[PDB]
Amino acid sequence: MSHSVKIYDTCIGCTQCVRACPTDVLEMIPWGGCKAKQIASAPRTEDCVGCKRCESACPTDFLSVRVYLWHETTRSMGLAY
Amino acid sequence: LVDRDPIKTSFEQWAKPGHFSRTIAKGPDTTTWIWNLHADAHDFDSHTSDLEEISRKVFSAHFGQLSIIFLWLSGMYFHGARFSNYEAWLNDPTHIGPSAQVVWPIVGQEILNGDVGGGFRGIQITSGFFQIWRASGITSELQLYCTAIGALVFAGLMLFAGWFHYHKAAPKLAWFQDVESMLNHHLAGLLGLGSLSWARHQVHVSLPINQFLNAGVDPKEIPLPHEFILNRDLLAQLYPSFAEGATPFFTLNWSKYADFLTFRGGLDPLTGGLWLTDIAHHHLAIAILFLIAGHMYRIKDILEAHKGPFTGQGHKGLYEILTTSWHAQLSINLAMLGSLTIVVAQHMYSMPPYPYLATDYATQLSLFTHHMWIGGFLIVGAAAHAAIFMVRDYDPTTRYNDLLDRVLRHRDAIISHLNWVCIFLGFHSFGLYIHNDTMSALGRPQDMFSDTAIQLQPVFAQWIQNTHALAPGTTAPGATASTSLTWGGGDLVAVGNKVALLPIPLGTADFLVHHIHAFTIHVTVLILLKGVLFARSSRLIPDKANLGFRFPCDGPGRGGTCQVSAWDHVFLGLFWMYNSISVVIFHFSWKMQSDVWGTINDQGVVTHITAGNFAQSSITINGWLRDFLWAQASQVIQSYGSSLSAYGLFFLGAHFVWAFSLMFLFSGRGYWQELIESIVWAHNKLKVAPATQPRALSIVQGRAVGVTHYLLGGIATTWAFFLARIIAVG
Amino acid sequence: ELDPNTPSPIFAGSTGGLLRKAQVEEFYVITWESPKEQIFEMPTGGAAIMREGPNLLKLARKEQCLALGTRLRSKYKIKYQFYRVFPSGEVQYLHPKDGVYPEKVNPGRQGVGLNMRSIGKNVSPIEVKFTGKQPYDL
Amino acid sequence: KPTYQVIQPLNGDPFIGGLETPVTSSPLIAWYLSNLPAYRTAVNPLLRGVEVGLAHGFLLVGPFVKAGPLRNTEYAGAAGSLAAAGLVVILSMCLTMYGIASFKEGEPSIAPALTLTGRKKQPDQLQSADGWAKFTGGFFFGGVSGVTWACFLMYVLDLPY
Amino acid sequence: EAWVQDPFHVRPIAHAIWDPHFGQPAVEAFTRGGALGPVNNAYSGVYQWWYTIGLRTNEDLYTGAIFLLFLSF
Ligand code: CLA
Ligand code: CLA
Ligand SMILES: CC(=CC=C/C(C)=C/C=C/C=C(C)/C=C/C=C(C)/C=C/C1=C(C)CCCC1(C)C)/C=C/C1=C(C)CCCC1(C)C
Ligand SMILES: CC(=CC=C/C(C)=C/C=C/C=C(C)\C=C\C=C(C)\C=C\C1=C(C)CCCC1(C)C)/C=C/C1=C(C)CCCC1(C)C
Ligand SMILES: CCCCCCCCCCCCO[C@H]1O[C@H](CO)[C@@H](O[C@H]2O[C@H](CO)[C@@H](O)[C@H](O)[C@H]2O)[C@H](O)[C@H]1O
Ligand SMILES: CC1=C(C/C=C(\C)CCC[C@H](C)CCC[C@@H](C)CCCC(C)C)C(=O)c2ccccc2C1=O
Ligand code: SF4
Ligand code: SF4
Repeated sequence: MSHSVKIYDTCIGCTQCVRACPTDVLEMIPWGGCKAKQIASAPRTEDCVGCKRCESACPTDFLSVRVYLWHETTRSMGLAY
Repeated sequence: LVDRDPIKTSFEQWAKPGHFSRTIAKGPDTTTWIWNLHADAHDFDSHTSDLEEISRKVFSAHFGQLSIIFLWLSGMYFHGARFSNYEAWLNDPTHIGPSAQVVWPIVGQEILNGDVGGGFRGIQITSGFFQIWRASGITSELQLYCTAIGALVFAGLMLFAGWFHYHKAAPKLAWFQDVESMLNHHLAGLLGLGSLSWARHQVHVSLPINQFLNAGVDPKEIPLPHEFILNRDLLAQLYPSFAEGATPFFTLNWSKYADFLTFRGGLDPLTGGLWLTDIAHHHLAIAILFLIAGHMYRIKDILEAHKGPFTGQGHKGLYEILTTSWHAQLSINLAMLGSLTIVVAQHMYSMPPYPYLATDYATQLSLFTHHMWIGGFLIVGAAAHAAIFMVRDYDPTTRYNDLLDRVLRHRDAIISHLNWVCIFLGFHSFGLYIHNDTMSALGRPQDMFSDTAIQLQPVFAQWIQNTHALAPGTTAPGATASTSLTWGGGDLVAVGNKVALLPIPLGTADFLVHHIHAFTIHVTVLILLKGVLFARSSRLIPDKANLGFRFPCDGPGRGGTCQVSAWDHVFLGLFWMYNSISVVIFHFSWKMQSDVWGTINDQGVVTHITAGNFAQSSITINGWLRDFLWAQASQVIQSYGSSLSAYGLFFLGAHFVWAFSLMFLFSGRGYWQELIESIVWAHNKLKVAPATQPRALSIVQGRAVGVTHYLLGGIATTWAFFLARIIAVG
Repeated sequence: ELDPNTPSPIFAGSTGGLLRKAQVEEFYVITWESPKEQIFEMPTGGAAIMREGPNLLKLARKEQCLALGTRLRSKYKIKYQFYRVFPSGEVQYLHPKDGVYPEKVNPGRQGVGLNMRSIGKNVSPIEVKFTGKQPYDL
Repeated sequence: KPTYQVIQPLNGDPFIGGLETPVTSSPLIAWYLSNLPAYRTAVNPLLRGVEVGLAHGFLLVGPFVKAGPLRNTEYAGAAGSLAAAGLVVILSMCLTMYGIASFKEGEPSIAPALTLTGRKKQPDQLQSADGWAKFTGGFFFGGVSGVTWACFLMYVLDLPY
Repeated sequence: EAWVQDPFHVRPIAHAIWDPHFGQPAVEAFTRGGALGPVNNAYSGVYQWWYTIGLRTNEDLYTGAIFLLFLSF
């Protein structure tokens, strides 16, 4: 919000867990203690489109994201062209 | 998998949860995998990453079709035998109105069983045995009862060849992965040696045993079970024992003959099923070719050859992987097999090949729409399976820079055109009709599009029809009539019960249906074409060959990102074709009865099932339920308490089942979840649910239970609508 | 173009990539290394070869030009590299910045993950009525 | 000389589409189209206006005088103008309020020539509102007018056959 | 000042249908008895309640908008 879908979980470990999703998610930002110690929910999200490939894999244990962003550029949908 | 490879048990795998990708069906319980298992049961991305077997399965689990087609046919020959009406009907055609099936009078049943001919209670037929069966250079009920077990023979045996494969330790690669000869064989001697062999048992025996049937008798007052050997003495009436000729060639004299054949064209006055004196010659004249033809050839060579400038460099090399595909060499086939079935559906109705058809109206249109839905249900397929290629089949990318890599090169292109094609059509191809309404309901005919208001004038004629029925005066030899009696020029006299075929006139109300077909055939194909083409990669998703050719929809983003894929292009392309065929049917009978079917009496004042109501009145697309749907169908909704009744009595269900599809077609998915729990809750209180985690439908399963229903609904609806307006007047 | 012909990533034709909206707005382009002459797969449907230069193909939009990876790392190589071209220069230094390979640690940059309160009982709906004085612009 | 130009996808780089085949860029066609607003902007849009207005003008006659609503007219105000001196008018401001998707507000006058143009970045826009006026103004006097030497021309007609 | 002479089940009236697309069968019912140019008759009730609370005479009647509108502003 403008890209606000929560995939968070609690492990935020990313080995045999989740990577998939065009650019958007440059994480591994180890918070001072959470097991395989890499955490949060995103990096700078003003770049790419609206997947839920975002979970599909590696837990969000609650929801999982999808489209919810509304304010929606174009670069933010393939088609501005 | 696992227990217990490999050398160490016979002991078969009955017991231990799962199999089919690898954090498989998991210990942990669920339901989805029970539609999994049946769906995709046949598939190949699992079983093994290695060709080999698969062709070793498909050449077996193939087999069990033939065997089946073979258990089938038997119960039809048996059926078309001792549940008789065939004996009765043949001494007595023009008269009967055939049966093979009959109930047993349990519960309500019996109403379904209603006097059909040679004196008995039963349910009719629109499946023209009793008419291949004319054939029987012999006749006899118990006889078909041999042809019948002759059937179950081929089966058990042509079904133990399927034990005698996969399960037996199998052939391998070379065997098919040398293709070198295959069609060499197939077309030469079977394609040939059948049509050939069929010749020998198509004048030997059949011709004579209806040469002197087309008159009277009661069978066995004709055609013994052996009689037709060496005895080349009854073959005396139907030409010479060659008299002084020896193995054709020329040093032959005709001061008065020219062997059987003596080519016909037209229609027996007394049995207008087209002449048989021909039917040998044409099958003979086939086989030869095949006989000569199946003698290529060994492979590339011929395709590794003709290229050009813009043409197909990759033409040359058009697939090593056409010995290494299937999914490819199936999809090609379906387009042909399929597209080569509904070409039947014409040459049939405008050229009957069996004794007593046309007169028999309902027993060859059933046909022309059954054959019609395969020459379509097999074509969307013939696309699906190419999509299945286009996505996956080969190992890597070894196939390169060719005819395809070409076509794709353009792709936002071949489908860029085709599109506008359709909106050009549609506007010229349907709103065309809507004019009429809006202006005939406005009402000013001066200006409609009538076969008479917009300028066309009491003639259609001068085109090519009129240079077909009239061509027996070219290089043409001849033989009274044409080729297909439905052509412009000459002749009338066809049949002495009811009618058969005659000219079939055109202009507009023939002009524009013929065009709606265009636009209907075209936008069908758009969606399959662009569908299979954009199979694997795109500028809505490029990371888009990453699972399979199904996948639900990539995800809420990009705007939509739902339908995409190509399971689904082969989901909304069925959706059309159901129309493609469903309106082509709607076409034929409204013609074929508005004109043609109808009837002679004195001065042969013709009296169609309908005095051509078509005229000025299909052009209005209401006329299509004024004159069609509300007109005919009055036989469906009158049909209660009768004999056929099973149609009206279907026509409510299946005219229900369709109106149940929309629920499967039109709805969400975590919906019936959100619901399936409220349920799952009430379940747990009594202690009655959890085990086998009950789950809603697999996004695309959901679409699977659309579509399939929408068709078996929306279709048998007319299968009923029909048989109910040809049985009984017409 | 030609009088300056500086190419690298072989192709020939195609009605696929780049068209009007990559001048009038933004541009997007990927670059890479490689061993010896090898035939690839392609975004936009087509398919060609490699060898070198910069190995610098230009691409329509950036979801398009990382899929060289979603297969173009099932074909060897550490190094593949896409930036952002404008019609004039910079800000948005796309695969530039710091480190690379989304799954390491130098810094933390953005992200956060929480909103105000965390995933916990937001049976609590939407609170205040949106009013210019209480920290809900984040 | 070659196999077909020095063999090329586009002007040059093959990562733009266009797939320059024939029907695209054969000197056979690309010259049948550049006294007009194909490659280069001749004089201003001013004049091209009426060869465009007019040519497209005397069209739309037998379309709505031989396919007219109750057709083949015996009214001396048809076989020509009648109404359709409506289309050009319903669309001679179907245009003007598209040249409101052009503003860019100037007055240079460079329809006279200087140094062998280019108009350079001539692609994209680089035709302001005070241009798109003098064209869709050429349009009205090209539309209405181009409708009358249609009409005015008696009609000596070739027929069916 | 008809239908209040006695409202026998024959085709009241809403308003005058006027479309240039109409054929000359402007003359055919569609064009309905009493009135001249074609019309389409009250299937709304209004016609039995502008009447059913009295409100009658065709010189006595032609208010309607006049009030309601010197209201609806
Ligand atoms: C030569 C042809 C033929 C062959 C051998 C195959 C073979 C195959 N097809 Mg295929 N296909 C064909 C023609 C053929 N197809 C045609 C004509 C079409 C167009 C409709 C398709 C559309 C198609 C699709 C979309 C898919 C396949 C897939 C497949 C693969 C999956 C097989 C499977 O699990 O059975 C599937 C059958 C069932 C699970 C049985 C359910 C049948 C239901 C719908 C009943 C039909 C209605 C009927 C009236 C009900 C019986 C009566 C009832 C009222 C009592 C397999 C390799 C699938 C794949 O993923 O590739 C690997 C993919 O799903 N096919
Ligand atoms: C969505 C649509 C809608 C539409 C288009 C209509 C249309 C219609 N309804 Mg209706 N209706 C609707 C929703 C709608 N209704 C709903 C939701 C209800 C349930 C509440 C009703 C209940 C209803 C009833 C009971 C009746 C109608 C009737 C009618 C018809 C009469 C014409 C009319 O309404 O003038 C409307 C007239 C006015 C708005 C002005 C009168 C209002 C008076 C009461 C104002 C009093 C204020 C006054 C000045 C205060 C005085 C103070 C001081 C002087 C002391 C008309 C067909 C009538 C009918 O049967 O026709 C045959 C009648 O039977 N409707
Ligand atoms: C073995 C044989 C044979 C044969 C023959 C044959 C081998 C024949 C066959 C034929 C085939 C056919 C004739 C086919 C048929 C088909 C069908 C009939 C089908 C139909 C259909 C269709 C149309 C489609 C689908 C469906 C159905 C199936 C219905 C023989 C051999 C031999 C030898 C060596 C020795 C000497 C003698 C001889 C003789 C020389
Ligand atoms: C209600 C019901 C039913 C209904 C039903 C309906 C209401 C409908 C149905 C339908 C079905 C169907 C329909 C199926 C089928 C079929 C068929 C056999 C087909 C065939 C065909 C073909 C071949 C192809 C196409 C065409 C046709 C379709 C013809 C039932 C109910 C019930 C109950 C109470 C409870 C218990 C159970 C029961 C007893 C069950
Ligand atoms: C249905 C709309 C009419 C438009 C098409 C009419 C043009 C041709 C005239 C009638 C066409 C039907 O053709 C029909 O003509 C005659 C009816 O008059 C019949 O005439 C038949 O009956 C008599 C018995 O010997 C004799 O006059 C003829 O020898 C014989 O051919 C024929 O059974 C048929 O050939
Ligand atoms: C209605 C509907 C459902 C709900 C449909 C369901 C749950 C159908 C499945 C019901 C099963 C088939 C009942 C099976 C139970 C019996 C087999 C068990 C008893 C055994 C017999 C003896 C009765 C979806 O799940 C769905 C999913 C995606 C898109 C659209 C829809 C949709 O429209
Ligand atoms: S839950 Fe997802 S991405 Fe979140 S922390 Fe784990 S894998 Fe990382
Ligand atoms: S889930 Fe969202 S952020 Fe993540 S990749 Fe998909 S679109 Fe990007």
